[PDB]
Amino acid sequence: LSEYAFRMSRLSARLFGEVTRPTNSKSMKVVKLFSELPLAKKKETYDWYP
Amino acid sequence: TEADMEEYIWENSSSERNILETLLQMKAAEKNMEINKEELLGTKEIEEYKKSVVSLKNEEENENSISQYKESVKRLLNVT
Amino acid sequence: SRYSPEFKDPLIDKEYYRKPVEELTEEEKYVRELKKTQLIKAAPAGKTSSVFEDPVISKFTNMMMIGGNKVLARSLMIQTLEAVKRKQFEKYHAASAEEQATIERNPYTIFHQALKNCEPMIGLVPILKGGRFYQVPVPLPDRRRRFLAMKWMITECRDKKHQRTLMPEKLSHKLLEAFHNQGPVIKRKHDLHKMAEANRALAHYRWW
Amino acid sequence: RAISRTNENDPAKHGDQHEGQHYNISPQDLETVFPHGLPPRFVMQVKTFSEACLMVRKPALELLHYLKNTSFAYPAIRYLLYGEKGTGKTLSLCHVIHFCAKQDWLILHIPDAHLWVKNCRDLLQSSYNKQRFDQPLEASTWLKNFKTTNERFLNQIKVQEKYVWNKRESTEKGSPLGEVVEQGITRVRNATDAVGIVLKELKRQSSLGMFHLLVAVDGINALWGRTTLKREDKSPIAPEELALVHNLRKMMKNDWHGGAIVSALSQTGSLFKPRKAYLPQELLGKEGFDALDPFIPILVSNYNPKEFESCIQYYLENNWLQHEKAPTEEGKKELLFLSNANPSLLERHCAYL
Ligand SMILES: */O=C1/[N]C([N])=N(*)C2=C1N=[C]N2[C]1O[C]([C]OP([O])(=O)OP([O])([O])=O)[C]([O])[C@@]1(*)[O]
Repeated sequence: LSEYAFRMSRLSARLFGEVTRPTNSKSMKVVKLFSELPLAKKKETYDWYP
Repeated sequence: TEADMEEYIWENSSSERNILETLLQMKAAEKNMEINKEELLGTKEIEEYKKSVVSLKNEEENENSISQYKESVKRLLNVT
Repeated sequence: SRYSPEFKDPLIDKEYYRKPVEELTEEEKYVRELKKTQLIKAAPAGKTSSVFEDPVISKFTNMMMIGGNKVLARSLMIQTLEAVKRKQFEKYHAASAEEQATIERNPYTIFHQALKNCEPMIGLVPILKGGRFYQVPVPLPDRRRRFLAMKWMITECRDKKHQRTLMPEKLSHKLLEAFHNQGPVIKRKHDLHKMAEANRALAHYRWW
Repeated sequence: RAISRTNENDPAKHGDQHEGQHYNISPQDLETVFPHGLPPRFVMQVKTFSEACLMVRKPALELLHYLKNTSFAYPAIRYLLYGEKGTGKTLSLCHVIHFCAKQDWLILHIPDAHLWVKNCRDLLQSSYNKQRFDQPLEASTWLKNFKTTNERFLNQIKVQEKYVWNKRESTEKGSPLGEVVEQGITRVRNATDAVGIVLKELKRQSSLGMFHLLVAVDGINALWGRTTLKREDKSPIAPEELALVHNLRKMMKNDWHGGAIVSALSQTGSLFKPRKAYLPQELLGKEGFDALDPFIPILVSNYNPKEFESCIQYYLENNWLQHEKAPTEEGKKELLFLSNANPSLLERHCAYL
C-alpha cells in the first residue's frame, strides 16, 4: 500500500461520504456517537413505562 | 504502484528481463555475437514463453498450462 | 436408543455370503432372515470388511484412546507396530542361519502370543463376612481375562515409567518384555497368582 | 517377477528398457554422494535392508536425458521436479545427483531450504556480508557435509581473490578451497562469511571446462517465501534480510556457464502454504515466479502399474509383507486402493504391515 491507495481512498472519501484526512479510532468514536442517536431519546427507552 | 495493475503486461516485466539476460548469455555461449534484443524478441520461443507467463499469471495454475510452459522452455533451451 | 427391538448385529464375512448353500440349519435361518430382511443396525465407523484388519488390535486401540483423538491412537498403534517389526528385523540382520529360521517377524502373532502371556487366569473379589473383607480366589470368564491383560499392558505402558521415553518405543519395549515371559506384567501376574495361592483357604466363601 | 535388481549402479546406463528396476547402490557410494541431504523418512528403508534400491521412475530417468546433452557452453539451467506430495519429489532429485558424481560434476548440494528458514534459535548479525542478520549455526551445518560430497574437485579450486578474514587473519592466494571452506569453521563468528565469499568464487571457475557446477537445492519455495523468524521488538523480517541466504539467491540467475542446476520443490514445511497447494507457482510465490531464470518444470506423476507391480514383488523376496493373506490378488488391490499408487503412503503401510 502506498499513496496510490491513499489517494484512491481519499477521493472515495470525498465521494462516498467518509472523512478524507486520516484520524484515530478514538476520534472515530465521535463520528459513531454522531452517526446514530443518544441512548435517552429512543422511543422504547424514555417511553419504556407509559 | 504496479500492485494495482491487474494483467501481466510484458513491458518492463521481470521474467522478460530474465529471458532477456538468458538470450544474451546464450548468444555469448554460442559465441555468435548477433546481440540485438529486438531481433531476439522475434523468435517463436520467447513469445511462446510470453504467452505462457501471461496465461499462467492471469489464469490460475493448471496442468496443461505447465505443459505449454514446458514445451516453450524445452524448445527454447536447446533441450531434446 | 436410537435403535429398537429385533435389530440385528453386523456381518462382515464376505465369503459367508459367497457360499452359504452347503448346510440346512443356517440355510433355513437365512431363508427366514431374507424372508424378513429386517431393519438391521448400520455398520460402525471402526470396523470394515477387509482382510487386513484384526479385532484385538482395534480393541487395544479403543482401550488405548483418551477421549476423541482416534487419529492419535491410530498414530500410536501404527508407530508401535512398525517399530517392533523393525526391531525384529534388525535382530534378523544380527542373526545366524538357525537364528534366521527361529526369530519371528510377524508383529501380529507375536502380539497375540504376548497377550496370551499377559493373561490372568485366577481372580479376586471382595466379599464381606463377619465384618471383615476377605480376598477370595475366583476363576474368571474369558472376556474378563483378556480385558484385564489388555488394560494391564495399557496402564503399565502409561504411568509406570520415566518422563524421558516416548510412548511407541515405550510400548514396543513393553511388548518385547511381555513376549519373552519376563516382562513386569508377568511379574504382576505372578504376584496375583501368588496371593490367590496365599488365600487358598478362602475359596469356600464363594456362593457360586 | 518384476525386473528389479539385475541393473547395477550405473546412472550412465539407464535405458527405457530398464524400467521398474531396483538398482542396488553400494552403501559406501552414499557416503560420498548423499550424506548432505535426503528425506528423513527414507533412512528407515536402507538401514533395514542394506539395499539402496531406487526403482526406475520414468521422470527420474527422463531428466538424465536432458543431462547427457545439456552443453557446458550454456549457462546455469534450472530444473524443477514438482508434483503431488509424497510422489518422491525429494527422491527424484536423488536420481540425478548420482549421475553428476558419476560424470564428475560439481555438486552444490543443499539439504533442505526449509531448515535454513524455520527453527533456528541463535542469531548473529554481519559486518562483512553487508550488515544483515545471518545464521552461523546453519552455515556450520552446511560447511561440514559439503566437502565430503565432492573431495576431488574442491581442492583443485584456486581462490583467485584476496578475501579478508579477520583483524588478525586474511586468506592466502591460490589456496585449495578445501582449506578456505574449513579455515574458519572453528571460528564460527564468521563461518557465515565462509559461504557468500566462497560460493561466489565457485561461480568464476565454473565458466571453464575443468568444473561443472550445479545448484542442488531442495524445496525452493522457502527461498522466496516469507519467513517466521522474528526480531527483538516482535518484527518479522524478509527472506532478503538473511545474509546467509541473500548471496545464495545470487546463484540462480544464470551468471555462470558449464553446468545445469537441479532443484526439487517439497511439501514438508511450506510455511503459509495450504496443504492442498502442490504446484511451483502455488508454493514458491510471486518472488519465486519473477526470478525463475527460465526453468523446466518436471511434473512428477503417480505410479503406473509397472511401478506399482515392481514394488510389492520386490518386497516378496525380502519376505517383508509378514501378513498371512496379504499376497492374495485382492489384498494387492486394497493397498492399490488405500495408497492410490502413491509411493510414500504405501511405505507407511509397509512400515508396519
Ligand atoms: O525409486 C524411487 N523413487 C522415489 N521417488 N521414491 C522411492 C523410490 N524408492 C523408494 N522410494 C520411497 O519413497 C519414499 C520417500 O518419498 P519422499 O520423501 O521423497 O516424498 P516427498 O513428499 O518429499 O516427495 C520412501 O519410502 C522411499 O523409500
